[PDB]
Amino acid sequence: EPSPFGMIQVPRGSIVLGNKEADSLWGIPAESRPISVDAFWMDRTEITNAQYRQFVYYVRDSIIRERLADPAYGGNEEYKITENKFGEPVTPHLDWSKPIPSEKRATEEEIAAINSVYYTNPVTHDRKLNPDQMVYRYEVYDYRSAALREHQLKAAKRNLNTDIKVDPNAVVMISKDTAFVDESGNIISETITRPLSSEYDFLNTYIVPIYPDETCWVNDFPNARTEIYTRMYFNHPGYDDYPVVGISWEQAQAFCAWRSEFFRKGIRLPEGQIMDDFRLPTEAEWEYAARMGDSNNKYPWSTEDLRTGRGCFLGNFKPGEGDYTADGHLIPSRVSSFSPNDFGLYDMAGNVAEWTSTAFSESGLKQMSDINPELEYKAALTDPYILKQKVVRGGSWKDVARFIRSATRSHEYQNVGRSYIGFRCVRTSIAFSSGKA
Amino acid sequence: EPSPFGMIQVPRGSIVLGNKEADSLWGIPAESRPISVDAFWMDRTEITNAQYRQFVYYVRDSIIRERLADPAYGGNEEYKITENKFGEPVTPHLDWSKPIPSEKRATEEEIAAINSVYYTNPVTHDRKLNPDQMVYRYEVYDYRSAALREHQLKAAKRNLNTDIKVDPNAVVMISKDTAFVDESGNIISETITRPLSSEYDFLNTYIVPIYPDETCWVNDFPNARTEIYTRMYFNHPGYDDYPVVGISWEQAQAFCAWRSEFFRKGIRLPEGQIMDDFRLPTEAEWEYAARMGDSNNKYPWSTEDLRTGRGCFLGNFKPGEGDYTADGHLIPSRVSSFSPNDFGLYDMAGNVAEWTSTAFSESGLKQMSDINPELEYKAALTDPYILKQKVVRGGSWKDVARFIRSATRSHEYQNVGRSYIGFRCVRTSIAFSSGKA
Amino acid sequence: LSNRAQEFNRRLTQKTDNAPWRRVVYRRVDLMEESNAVLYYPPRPIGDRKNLFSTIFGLINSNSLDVYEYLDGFEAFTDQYKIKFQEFLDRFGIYYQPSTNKNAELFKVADSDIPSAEVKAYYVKEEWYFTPTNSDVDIKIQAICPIMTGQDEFGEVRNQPLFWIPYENIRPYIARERVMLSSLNNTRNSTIDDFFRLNLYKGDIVKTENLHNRALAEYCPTPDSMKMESKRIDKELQGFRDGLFVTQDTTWMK
Amino acid sequence: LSNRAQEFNRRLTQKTDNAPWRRVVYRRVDLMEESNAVLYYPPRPIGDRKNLFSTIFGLINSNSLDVYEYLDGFEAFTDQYKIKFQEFLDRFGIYYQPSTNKNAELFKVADSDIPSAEVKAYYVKEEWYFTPTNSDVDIKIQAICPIMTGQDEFGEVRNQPLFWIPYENIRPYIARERVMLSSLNNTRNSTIDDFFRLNLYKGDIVKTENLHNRALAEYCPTPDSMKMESKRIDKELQGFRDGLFVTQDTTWMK
Ligand SMILES: *C1O[C@H](CO)[C@@H](O[C@@H]2O[C@@H](C)[C@H](O)[C@@H](O)[C@H]2O)[C@H](O)[C@@H]1O[C@H]1O[C@H](C(=O)O)[C@@H](O[C@@H]2O[C@H](CO)[C@@H](O[C@H]3O[C@@H](C)[C@@H](O[C@@H]4O[C@H](CO)[C@H](O)[C@H](O[C@@H]5O[C@H](CO)[C@H](O)[C@H](O)[C@H]5NC(C)=O)[C@H]4NC(C)=O)[C@@H](O)[C@@H]3O)[C@H](O)[C@H]2O)[C@H](O)[C@H]1O
Ligand SMILES: *C1O[C@H](CO)[C@@H](O[C@@H]2O[C@@H](C)[C@H](O)[C@@H](O)[C@H]2O)[C@H](O)[C@@H]1O[C@H]1O[C@H](C(=O)O)[C@@H](O[C@@H]2O[C@H](CO)[C@@H](O[C@H]3O[C@@H](C)[C@@H](O[C@@H]4O[C@H](CO)[C@H](O)[C@H](O[C@@H]5O[C@H](CO)[C@H](O)[C@H](O)[C@H]5NC(C)=O)[C@H]4NC(C)=O)[C@@H](O)[C@@H]3O)[C@H](O)[C@H]2O)[C@H](O)[C@H]1O
Ligand SMILES: *[C@H]1O[C@H](CO)[C@@H](O[C@@H]2O[C@@H](C)[C@H](O)[C@@H](O)[C@H]2O)[C@H](O)[C@@H]1O[C@H]1O[C@H](C(=O)O)[C@@H](O[C@@H]2O[C@H](CO)[C@@H](O[C@H]3O[C@@H](C)[C@@H](O[C@@H]4O[C@H](CO)[C@H](O)[C@H](O[C@@H]5O[C@H](CO)[C@H](O)[C@H](O)[C@H]5NC(C)=O)[C@H]4NC(C)=O)[C@@H](O)[C@@H]3O)[C@H](O)[C@H]2O)[C@H](O)[C@H]1O
Ligand SMILES: *[C@H]1O[C@H](CO)[C@@H](O[C@@H]2O[C@@H](C)[C@H](O)[C@@H](O)[C@H]2O)[C@H](O)[C@@H]1O[C@H]1O[C@H](C(=O)O)[C@@H](O[C@@H]2O[C@H](CO)[C@@H](O[C@H]3O[C@@H](C)[C@@H](O[C@@H]4O[C@H](CO)[C@H](O)[C@H](O[C@@H]5O[C@H](CO)[C@H](O)[C@H](O)[C@H]5NC(C)=O)[C@H]4NC(C)=O)[C@@H](O)[C@@H]3O)[C@H](O)[C@H]2O)[C@H](O)[C@H]1O
Ligand SMILES: *[C@H]1O[C@H](CO)[C@@H](O)[C@H](O)[C@@H]1O
Ligand SMILES: *[C@H]1O[C@H](CO)[C@@H](O)[C@H](O)[C@@H]1O
Ligand SMILES: [Ca+2]
Ligand SMILES: [Ca+2]
Repeated sequence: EPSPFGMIQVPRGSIVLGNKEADSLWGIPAESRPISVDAFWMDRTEITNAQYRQFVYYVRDSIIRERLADPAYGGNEEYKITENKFGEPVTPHLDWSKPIPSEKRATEEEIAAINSVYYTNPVTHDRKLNPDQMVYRYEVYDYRSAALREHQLKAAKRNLNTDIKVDPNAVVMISKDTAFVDESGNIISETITRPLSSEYDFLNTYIVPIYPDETCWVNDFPNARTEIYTRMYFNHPGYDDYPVVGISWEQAQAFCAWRSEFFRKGIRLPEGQIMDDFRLPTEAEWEYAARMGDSNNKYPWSTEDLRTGRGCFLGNFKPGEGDYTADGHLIPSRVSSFSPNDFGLYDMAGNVAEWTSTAFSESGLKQMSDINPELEYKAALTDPYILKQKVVRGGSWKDVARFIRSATRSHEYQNVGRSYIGFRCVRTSIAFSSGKA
Repeated sequence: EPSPFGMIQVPRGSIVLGNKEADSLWGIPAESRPISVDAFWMDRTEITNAQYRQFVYYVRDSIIRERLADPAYGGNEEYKITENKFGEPVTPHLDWSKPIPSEKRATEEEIAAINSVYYTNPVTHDRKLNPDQMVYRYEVYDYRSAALREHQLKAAKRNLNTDIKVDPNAVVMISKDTAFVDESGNIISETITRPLSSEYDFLNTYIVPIYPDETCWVNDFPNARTEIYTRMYFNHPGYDDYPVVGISWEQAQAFCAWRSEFFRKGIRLPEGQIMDDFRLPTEAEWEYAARMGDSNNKYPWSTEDLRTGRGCFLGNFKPGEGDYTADGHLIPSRVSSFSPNDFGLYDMAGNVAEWTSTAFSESGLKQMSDINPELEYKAALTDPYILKQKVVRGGSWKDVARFIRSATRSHEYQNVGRSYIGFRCVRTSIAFSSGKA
Repeated sequence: LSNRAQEFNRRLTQKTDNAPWRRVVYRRVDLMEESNAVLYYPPRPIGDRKNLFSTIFGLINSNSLDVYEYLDGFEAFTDQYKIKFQEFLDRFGIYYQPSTNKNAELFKVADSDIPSAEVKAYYVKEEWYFTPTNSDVDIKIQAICPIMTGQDEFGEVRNQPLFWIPYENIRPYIARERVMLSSLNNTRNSTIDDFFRLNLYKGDIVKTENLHNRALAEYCPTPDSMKMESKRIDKELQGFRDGLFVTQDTTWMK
Repeated sequence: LSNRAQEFNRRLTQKTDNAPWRRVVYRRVDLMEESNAVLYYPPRPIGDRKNLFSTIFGLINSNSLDVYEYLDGFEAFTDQYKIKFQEFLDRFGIYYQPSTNKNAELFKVADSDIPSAEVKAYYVKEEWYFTPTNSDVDIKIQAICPIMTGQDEFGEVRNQPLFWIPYENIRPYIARERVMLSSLNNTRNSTIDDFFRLNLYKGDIVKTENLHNRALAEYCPTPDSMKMESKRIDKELQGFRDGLFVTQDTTWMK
């Protein structure tokens, strides 16, 4: 079995998915409805700085590979040209079996190509990766919207009710967002509302910068000093087993897509065929994996209190008023620091709040289905900023015990990336469990 | 004795065929009337993805056989031409003793003919079977309507009451639906209302696409993610012992006809002569085979409760509100998973609701006969969509315990195929049981 | 309308001409009961929320329906014995004001002119008939009355039977309208044809086709006499059905 | 407005046409209760602090909304049955003084001319419907009334129902306004569309779509009869939901 490393197979089950009683002081309705979910693989630890650093190393590698591949910036022309071994004129997108670029010794053109994406500080003389030139380009296929009845290719197949004759000139409007790159280098993302004509109307290409917003440590924390945080939270070698923060939702999707690509490239297996890839966890999936699929589990630990028998704290949230370090940690602590739930998920409620796929609508629970429910809203460009609000769940280090309870929805804008928003890459498990419970 | 594999010989008997007491909350009359049925062979397991995959493999085989048989697409001209061995000028419909087409190595024309019915994704580069070119063509004979008094060939034989003289110019209207194929490839199904002139007026030819509607997993489940279901429910090699879903009623009839054809071709037996073929089970036949032919059996298990002594659940229905997996399975589970009834029928009430031949009329029970009753309505083209409503029975995974009770009629359109509608192929048994009960 | 539809309908008819039982019984059923109360809808069409009286009135107004009249004691269904719409309107002095459509209709429906709201009971003629082939007791409906249950000073029913609707003629115009049936479900899943065919008009028997051609009124004038006679007829038909039972002593207990 | 927004909205609609439950129930909900009291805002726009009546009035005034009228016992939603703003204004003698804008609107909002302050209850039509796919009991809102709860000499409600607002038509003009919900939070985080969709209009049932087309007033005139009938309907729907429970005896105690 594949059984990806760092994953945990959470089985299928059901959860009440909410809280019945409502905090009158908070003044919320506290709406809930039961929901059942299937089995899937969830990574035990929030994606740390090490994994996202591997992702940015990969994207930097191919970025400079492409730059050196340009004839104007080195012209190595490795690629793969016609008559590849057994006369194969394959498309030369990029070559990755070429010798690794060598630091120190190189030609002037190769050094220039490598430094084209690096950034040196005029006043500090520190060289790092360019935030606006660390861009990841990927493609996703809208499988769910491609199989819809009204979105079928043949017009006569769009309505199975034979009472009304199908008009061949059906006016149906499709959506597609495919950020394309221009000659000036200013990556422009556009939406297209052309009428449904072919299968290409169901593939979305996304090119997005993926370097984390370190400045998040400063923008949302005024009148506080975080120089020791925004400077090298990512860059510190010792900050490897700590969850990454500042990731935008778009960058979260990009990284999950990259993880899917890496899984597909490695471990060649024709038997997998259409085997499922990685994605962000859904709201219902996340909550079910959190509360153990038990109604009585307010938090992702067996007991109902946030203190153990000896008074120790579980999860590095904010215990008391202005008491961020009462549990023992101030900033997002290292992963697997506290005692995990027996489901196998570390820091399930705590550390950094989690990105989740389903778009927040304040209807939410009472508007999705009952089997693997989720809301999909790939809002594009000229939409109100309110609709671009992906929901988040988990409770972070800054949030009080009220927000550490798993059954608490919270707003989040997909564009922004804050210093308290981690994320997980989750995959769907095709498991033939015999049941027999 | 033939005794087909995977079949169970349910004997003759009688059933109350309904429920006397009515749920006042549901507000239904709950009408019932006793009905007796004969013995027949019913397949213990719902027809799985493996069997329908065998059917689609067969239809794909002869499809490409015909395409390669065309002179323009390979011109192999195997067929069977005049002077067959002992000078037999038989009709060359198709040759099936020819060497199997070989993958990888072939001529260009053969590869083109094979790929003429395959479909490759422009954006995904995945090759599968074309849903609109996996068409099965068969013929059925309306034996019941051919033997009717008013439908007899001779006019003088249409009325045995000699008081009124028979008019030779009798104006009787017949019905016949024979989808014919055109040069453009757009298969057109038509109905003909020509006056009764010959025996051909009683044979119905049907050409229908048979590839299951995988998109059913998406169309009837909005605001839920089923990418892991519609993508490879059929295509996954591990999903072999799971019942097939999304089958339209027309495709159900086509597959049962194909099973009859396979049974006729194999096991050469001139003694069979007019031995009965496969069909869909009737409403009364299905219910009698479900409730064991016992009035007190509300469900197809001996006890009246849905839980065993240890609390285990029988049948993968929806036990609780939003609790699809309380029994242990979320989607249609594998066949024979639960304890079968002693009649020998697996998942009798549960898993996927069953296609049945009798057309729903909301009169139903109080409008059919008492011996092997069933309603036949082969509605054709220009009819209201309401009349094209084949009844279904069994209760599916999504339906609550109320619909898992066998004595519950439910609507279903013959054209549509949902993710919760399986079916069975049932045959009539000519059994000379001595009785002596 | 379609050829297959006509074939199915013909195969659906109950061919009762040679059966050793043809008990024709007349039943008055009260709409006050929840079962029969599907006939208390607003007279106006307003889409599809109509009772029986409204649609029969609409059909007879357009001359697309053939119907017969009453006889005050007898029920003769003859071609020459045809109800005249002039006699229908002069029953309560309804004006004519002929319409310009002519072919479509001759009299315009004057909104609430039809007494749909004040009809409170239905007369039905049901023929319980044996079958010479499958030996199942069944019922065949052929005639009904929307009895004009008026309200005079003393509250008497003061019934004036408008006319006699043959079920075979109205069946095509009832098999399409599929109004809601039971209040606790409020679902549009059963047609009114299903309501009649399924024998849900639970009421009380007024009189059978006796040799004396009498009625329950000839008995004791007290209403309890009507109730006891209706229950007597009901249990006598139930006993007729029970007389074919050959499945006694199935307890198997010692 | 955007194509993706329209696609999401279409995917968000509750397609209820074939469901074996369509119980339509009419509920009167009192704004005096803290739950429903989101409808006691000043009539003037003053930015976004508006109640329902104010925004419906503003939308119908500009002729950007299509709405229907009352029927005093029945509820027929027909295209020809359209409420006329002349009938709206003559209900209380509101002057015309037509504006020069014309296309923008024909009648100027006369500040406190709308009776936003004196409306104290809401009528709602909610259709509890089963689902043929996921078997979850749900609700679909289609119609409401801002009943004119006037104050006469004896304090009677003296209701004059102004008109019938279809929810589908007002939904686009409600999904944007996101007024505050609960006083103990005073946060602008939920739209009024979320208020209706989440079933927070806790009130009492006035009458269902019964076969007799009756109301709770036909019962005992005492208000306790209304309370007991409303609670009876509520527990009957609760029992309908409970009838699908198959999870009994989960205590596992000895
Ligand atoms: C987001 O969208 C951006 C704007 O579109 C795009 O940016 C653009 O590209 C950047 C790289 C660059 O910076 C700028 O150019 C920028 O503007 C981004 O890349 C990104 O694109 C993504 O979505 C696009 C979209 O859908 O909008 C995708 O574009 C699609 O590309 C396909 C492949 O090129 C197109 O497919 C075929 O479509 C037909 C019409 C072809 O036209 C000819 O038609 C004749 C008549 O039939 C010929 O007979 C022949 O027909 C086709 O033949 C091929 C053979 O393989 C087909 O398989 C079919 O047999 C047949 N097609 C039909 C009609 O059935 C065609 N002759 C040719 C030239 O081959 C032709 O146009 C394409 O082959 C698709 O239409 C198009 O939407 C983009 O791929 C994706 O990355
Ligand atoms: C659904 O219906 C579609 C439309 O009909 C049809 O599509 C068409 O075919 C597609 C393949 C193609 O895409 C297009 O052409 C398309 O339009 C579908 O295939 C499908 O058809 C199915 O139902 C059809 C239907 O009934 O509508 C069937 O058609 C029937 O075919 C039979 C065989 O061809 C016909 O039988 C015979 O009928 C008689 C009239 C023959 O005409 C001549 O009559 C003369 C005078 O008697 C001659 O003496 C001689 O008489 C007959 O001789 C033969 C000898 O074998 C008979 O056995 C009898 O002795 C005698 N018949 C009589 C009158 O008693 C005949 N000479 C000839 C030419 O042999 C002749 O027309 C047929 O032999 C039948 O009439 C016809 O309805 C279809 O088979 C089925 O698949
Ligand atoms: C690095 O990343 C940067 C961020 O994204 C990016 O920067 C962007 O572009 C800059 C120009 C710009 O300055 C930036 O601002 C930014 O926009 C960089 O450009 C760079 O990314 C780019 O290059 C990558 C790279 O090449 O490393 C691209 O990723 C690769 O894409 C390939 C295709 O797009 C993937 O290959 C898959 O699809 C095909 C091509 C397979 O490859 C071979 O195909 C042959 C036929 O053409 C063979 O038949 C064989 O295909 C087999 O076919 C069978 C069926 O017959 C199977 O179905 C499979 O398809 C396949 N089987 C297998 C397992 O091999 C293949 N074999 C050969 C001969 O190699 C296949 O290998 C892959 O499925 C590739 O995996 C992927 O790494 C990146 O897209 C691009 O942006
Ligand atoms: C594959 O399936 C696709 C989906 O249906 C189909 O695609 C369609 O057509 C495409 C052109 C189009 O592109 C598509 O869109 C779609 O419309 C494909 O075309 C393809 O199906 C087609 O070919 C099949 C095939 O040939 O494999 C056809 O199925 C076969 O049909 C035959 C007849 O229609 C069946 O044969 C039976 O009937 C006769 C012919 C028997 O065969 C021989 O007959 C001889 C005389 O002519 C001999 O006498 C002997 O007959 C014996 O006679 C005695 C009495 O004397 C007995 O009664 C029996 O009839 C028989 N005895 C026995 C047991 O042999 C037979 N012997 C010889 C010499 O072979 C007989 O074998 C069969 O009863 C055949 O079984 C069946 O597989 C398919 O109809 C067609 O659509
Ligand atoms: C919670 O709050 C309610 C009012 O919202 C009060 O009854 C009390 O404060 C309760 O604890
Ligand atoms: C079933 O429902 C009836 C009314 O339909 C009531 O008498 C009671 O609720 C019963 O259990
Ligand atoms: Ca902490
Ligand atoms: Ca189940």
